[PDB]
Amino acid sequence: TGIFMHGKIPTLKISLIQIFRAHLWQKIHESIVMDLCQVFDQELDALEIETVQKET
Amino acid sequence: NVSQKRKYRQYMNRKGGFNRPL
Amino acid sequence: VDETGRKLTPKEAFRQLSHRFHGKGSGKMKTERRMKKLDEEALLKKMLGTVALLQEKQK
Amino acid sequence: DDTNVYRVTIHKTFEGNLTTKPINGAIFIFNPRTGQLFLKIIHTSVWAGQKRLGQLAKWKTAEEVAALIRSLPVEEQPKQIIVTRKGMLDPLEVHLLDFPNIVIKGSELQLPFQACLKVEKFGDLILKATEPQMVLFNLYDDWLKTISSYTAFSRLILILRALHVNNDRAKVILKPDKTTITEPHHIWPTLTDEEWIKVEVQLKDLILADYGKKNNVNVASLTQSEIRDIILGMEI
Amino acid sequence: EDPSLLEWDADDFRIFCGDLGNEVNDDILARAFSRFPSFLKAKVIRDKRTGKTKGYGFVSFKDPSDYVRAMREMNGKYVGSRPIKLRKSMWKDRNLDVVRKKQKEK
RNA sequence: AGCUUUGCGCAGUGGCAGUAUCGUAGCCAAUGAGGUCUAUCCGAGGCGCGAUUUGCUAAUUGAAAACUUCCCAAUAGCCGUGACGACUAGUCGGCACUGGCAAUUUUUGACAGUCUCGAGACUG
RNA sequence: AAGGUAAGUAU
Repeated sequence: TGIFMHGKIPTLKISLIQIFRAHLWQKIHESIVMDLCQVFDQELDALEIETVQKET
Repeated sequence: NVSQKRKYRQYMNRKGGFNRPL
Repeated sequence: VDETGRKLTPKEAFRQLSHRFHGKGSGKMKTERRMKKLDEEALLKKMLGTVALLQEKQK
Repeated sequence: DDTNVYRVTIHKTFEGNLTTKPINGAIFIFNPRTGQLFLKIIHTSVWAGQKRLGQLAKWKTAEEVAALIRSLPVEEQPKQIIVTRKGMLDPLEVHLLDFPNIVIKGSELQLPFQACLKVEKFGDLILKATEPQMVLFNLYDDWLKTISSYTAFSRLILILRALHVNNDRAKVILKPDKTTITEPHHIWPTLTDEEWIKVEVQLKDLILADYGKKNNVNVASLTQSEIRDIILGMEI
Repeated sequence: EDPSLLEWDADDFRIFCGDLGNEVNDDILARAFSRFPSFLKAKVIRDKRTGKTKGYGFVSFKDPSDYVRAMREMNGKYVGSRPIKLRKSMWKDRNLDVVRKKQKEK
């Protein structure tokens, strides 16, 4: 994940890894990028969008 | 006003390429 | 938008997200349970006391 | 109706102690939207045990209330359990926790369940509800006779509300043709469409006479919109 | 779609073994688990290419008494790393599925 | 022959089944278990220990609630125009399309609804 | 100085 912690705190560490279990950071990043792509594609007329893609 | 289905990348358990497919 | 086009709940949306992410969905039993739940919801939306009243009409 | 399940017939004696023995376990449940009614008939002793407080009876009624929903299908189970008994609603809501899909909403409008006690046919059914097994309570034939199912309850409630205010006057107010139209498929008789409303007008006038005599507003001053709410018990 | 399962249908007392390590489960492990003299079955579901078992296997015995004995004999104790779990095999064939679908009316 | 008393096991219903109950390979018995009753005494075990069958199925959480193939690249007529041959500048038969094919006689729909005893009537 | 090694899985 992308949470920076200063000093090992076992309670906070375990709570964070419970909250962010199963690649939750990658999942939310993919969700936001897909939502942005869909929004851009929907309004592609006024934006003169020829291609709206994502890199590998 | 309609929304076509939304596709997604299968990064997990994908041995085809190191980088996620686009 | 799902296959039927109905507005999915956020839990279902995240389920679809994760199924696409891992490259595989739920198991056979889970799919049977899901389709049974969908059929039950469809039947409920389309709507037994008439039969009971007709039976009670006879002494 | 929570009081119906806990209702106990009381004897009368000049010197002997009154025998407030339980009558039956039926809660006089009704469901106008479902086109029928529920008769959770239980034994009188089972309904109210020896030295059983009202709270104890309410706790036992909550278990039976959830049992009726448990037996019924989830779709057939009431989506909203509108019970005017706010005090008994919370144990029912606590009982409703066993069914998260179903919901419980407070009922500002109060159904006049005293009509069943007032009506001899349902009053005999109250004695006939002494069997511990659940019974089937068919909907009123007046509701079936009425074209509009939405107004079918209103026609039934208008007669029922007048019966609660005055049972003897309600029978006189109710048309004998509508009264003597009982069918084997219904506990209560049918209604002659518009003719019943004319008979129900006298039943409405009976409430209006009560409103005219008791309340400062005259009988005619009692608005039909307020009377309909009073018939459904919308006021607290 | 499983002709081998039909050949394995001879032994009625079939048990489902679960929580199997990919390398832990093996034919030798099944043989060590074959306490009863009746013929066993070491078949376990595995990947088509890599052969990595999913952790589910089925052991078939012709002796229901041996089935009952092994139900509590080898519950939680297994030679390899991953401890073994035993479940009553609810396996069904397509004919049973069709019969259940037909009888689901009542 | 009918009927009745009673118990066991089995069959059915009902009932209780965390002051509810068995198990004991332990331990003290109707010659007597064990009393604070009744100690010329009642008469049943006393009180430890070990604990509260099997099968059906739903529902919830989770990405996944475990029953013996994925994915990839693709797939399994007409009007005119230019040559060719035939019949008297015209016509016919076959070849490909360098343009078109939603404006009354054919292909981009004058169609739909309701009612009566295969037939008819009304409306938009 | 430190009191801040995730484990797991075969290479």
